Amino acid sequence: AEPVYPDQLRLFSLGQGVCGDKYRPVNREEAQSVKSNIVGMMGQWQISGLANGWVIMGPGYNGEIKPGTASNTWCYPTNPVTGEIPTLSALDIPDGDEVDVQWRLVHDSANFIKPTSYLAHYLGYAWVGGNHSQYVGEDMDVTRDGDGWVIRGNNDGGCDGYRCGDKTAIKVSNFAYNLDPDSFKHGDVTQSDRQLVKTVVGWAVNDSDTPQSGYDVTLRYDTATNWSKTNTYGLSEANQSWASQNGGSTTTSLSQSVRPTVPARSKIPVKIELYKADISYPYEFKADVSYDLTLSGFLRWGGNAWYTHPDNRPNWNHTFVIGPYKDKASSIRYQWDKRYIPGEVKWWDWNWTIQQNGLSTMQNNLARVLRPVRAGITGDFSAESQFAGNIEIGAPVPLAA
Amino acid sequence: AEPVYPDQLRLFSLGQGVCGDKYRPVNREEAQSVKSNIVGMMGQWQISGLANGWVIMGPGYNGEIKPGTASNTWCYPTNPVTGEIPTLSALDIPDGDEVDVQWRLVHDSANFIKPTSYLAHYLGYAWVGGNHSQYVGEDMDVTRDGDGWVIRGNNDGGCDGYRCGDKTAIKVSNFAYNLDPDSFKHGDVTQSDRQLVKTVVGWAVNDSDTPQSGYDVTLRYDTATNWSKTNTYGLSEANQSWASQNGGSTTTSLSQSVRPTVPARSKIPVKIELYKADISYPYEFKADVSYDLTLSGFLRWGGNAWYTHPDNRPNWNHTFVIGPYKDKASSIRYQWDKRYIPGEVKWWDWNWTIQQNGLSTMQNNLARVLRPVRAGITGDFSAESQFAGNIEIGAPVPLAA
Amino acid sequence: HDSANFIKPTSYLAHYLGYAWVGGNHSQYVGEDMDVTRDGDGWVIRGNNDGGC
Amino acid sequence: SGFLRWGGNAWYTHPDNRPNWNHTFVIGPYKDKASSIRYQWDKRYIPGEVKWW
Repeated sequence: AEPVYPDQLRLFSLGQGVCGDKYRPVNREEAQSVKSNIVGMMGQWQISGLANGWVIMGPGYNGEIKPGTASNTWCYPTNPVTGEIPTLSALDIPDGDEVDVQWRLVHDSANFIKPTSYLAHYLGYAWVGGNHSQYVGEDMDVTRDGDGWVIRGNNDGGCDGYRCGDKTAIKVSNFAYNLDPDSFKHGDVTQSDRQLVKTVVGWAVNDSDTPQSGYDVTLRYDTATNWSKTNTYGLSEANQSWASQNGGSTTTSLSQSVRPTVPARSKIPVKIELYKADISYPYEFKADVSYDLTLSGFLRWGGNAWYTHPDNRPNWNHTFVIGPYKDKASSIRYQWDKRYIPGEVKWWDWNWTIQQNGLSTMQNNLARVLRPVRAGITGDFSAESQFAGNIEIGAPVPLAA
Repeated sequence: AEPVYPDQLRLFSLGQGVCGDKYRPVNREEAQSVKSNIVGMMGQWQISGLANGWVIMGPGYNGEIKPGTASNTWCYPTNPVTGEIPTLSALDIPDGDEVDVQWRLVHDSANFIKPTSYLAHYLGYAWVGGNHSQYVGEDMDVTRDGDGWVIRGNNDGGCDGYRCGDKTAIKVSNFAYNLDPDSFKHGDVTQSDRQLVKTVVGWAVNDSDTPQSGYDVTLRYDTATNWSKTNTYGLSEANQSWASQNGGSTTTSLSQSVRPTVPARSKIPVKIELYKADISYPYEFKADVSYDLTLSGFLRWGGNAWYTHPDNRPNWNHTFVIGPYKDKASSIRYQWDKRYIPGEVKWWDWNWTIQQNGLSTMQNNLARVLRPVRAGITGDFSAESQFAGNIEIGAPVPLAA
Repeated sequence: HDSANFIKPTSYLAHYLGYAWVGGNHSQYVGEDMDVTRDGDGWVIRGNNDGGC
Repeated sequence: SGFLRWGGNAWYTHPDNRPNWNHTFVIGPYKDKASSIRYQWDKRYIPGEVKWW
């Protein structure tokens, strides 16, 4: 048939048939996804009209579904629903230095840290918000590590509840750029040093009345490192012996050559040079910002969507990747595919979060979280001992044939 | 919102609202950068109107910021400011030999050593200036090391203060050239010696009535060095044994070949020669000069911008790179990005230097330091055992098909 | 866990060295306020870090 | 492990400001200067080799 979206199912006490206005009765096929999952909607001894001659039994009957009829029919509105996070409008970030850009994203209060922290609560974390008031995720404070940013409200003054302080945190990890091909300014290029590696100088002549083809000359330079690792076995601590090894190696190589075409009856001077040293460019370009999200412990007991929520009480850490990826558990949009169908979630019960916070609640907030970040990156580039060189074909000297 | 530039913040005793003419009240967002940093502008028990229902508490309250109102409102002029070092006008250096050029840069008194040494003082160094008078950085004297230049005023005659002599120094390190593509004269090329490596002589003929393609002949020469390094383990000082190795190697290679196209019905003589030995060119070209700056100890106690200025008293060495690079701490322009926003400076408190010397003071002097050096480099080039060779296609002999 | 001939000593070292420390339920410098926990490999001792202060 | 109160010094070129420290001591025969205690103790009193740690 066609998968059902759990929170659209409804139970009616209409005896048998259809319900509401468009709510068709649930079939034996759907029962596969209904199994287990739906039990949260009924009591131990609560049985219910699956339909088509079937009744769902509750926990007291070990969750079995048997033939027969009841008066509590489960029905489903037979209408398509928004099974995805709504249109990610857009985010306009002003141009600036890469880290300056990071700051503006990080500090965009209600449009950034707000809904993020709201999820933390919805998700199942405990101390979400600073020492100021009773609002979820409000008054978070921000600091920075050279390799990331940390959101964590002030830990001073007033403090109550179970465990004083021990606040949860939102950390900004790595990030990347959807370097939009429509724009990219490469700036001036230089080197910052010198070191001669090797050169070659020579020439070729055409002692004929016809133009010739290539006078190929190549200058090449290779580097390599090796990695050996051998284990051997003699007398168990003998004659028969073992030796085994894991490698291996890596190399780099740089060539460069001329393919000059001397004109009839002439001499051509040729030079190739190879150096090594530092290089630098400046950017600048516009791109969509990809954003990594890290959440720290600890969990709110009794309000966790994580499957293992039957027990324990605290430090559950996890990261997400905010962008167009399918890196399993890190993809929030991917996770919606587990709301319906499989028990193979490999993460958390999103249906639980729906019945706790409301579908539209999170539905909206998730868009606030996931929408694209459009920005212009200013700044530059530098690198250590890279390679550099040049090739030239000098002017012809009218003397040969 | 939009980062604030610390030294533009002002406190007014106007109760509540706005200040001056355009000074808007500071928001809760800005408070993140205000935190810690701003404390230097107030006393232990000094509290102040953050605004929007918030008050900043001083050191006596452990630096917390709480809800409420005061009469000391912090405001900000809501106008964009020159958050960078001003236009680097230009510097006209006359053409001369590379080292001759270095001399002119080094000895350009008021336009070079002056503002540099002024920074040394502003920066936080102690004995800045020679034994002559009471002026900062005046009467510095210059000497030279084959690999760099040293600025250091005479150490004789009059001398007082804490520690006699022990002057600070300004050293000129490496430098590089923005070889502007608009000009580059390659001069005459020669070798300074000979040594035959290997040659090959031969020929090819066309015994048909049609022109042929390539008669490829290649002469190749390779060199290589190896690097082995193995550690092994027997009886802990046994049967089971370990061996591990780090590599690796490097090679150089030089080819060269002919791709001659013999005309129908003929004979072509071919020769390829390979030699090794010294080579030389002369330049000459114009370029922008990149300049490395090294400062020696020792620090002026009580007047240091370096974060660790709460204690100790002397030898703090550090280098800068004067040019378009992002090599972290060595980039003065990059450093301005830490004046505002992060506590993650990884260097010195530039805001401290502003409140001590004046913004416009340093603002101007930094340009005097960082402006481009335009110059023409005269001189030449030499190198040891490089490779050299030649290729020739001799005149055709009318005899084949 | 004995701590009387171990921590009440050690904690004085900490304080004497000049480390920031208070005990959840005590105004004393001595490590009276604390208990023993573990990370399997070794052990950790901490003064509650509960209650207001 | 933790933060320095204000004054104090276990192995640092102090005075300092208000940061952490996080280092160890070896209570044993292992003669290793940076964590010896007894060595450190026996040395300062002789030349002032080290700072106020």
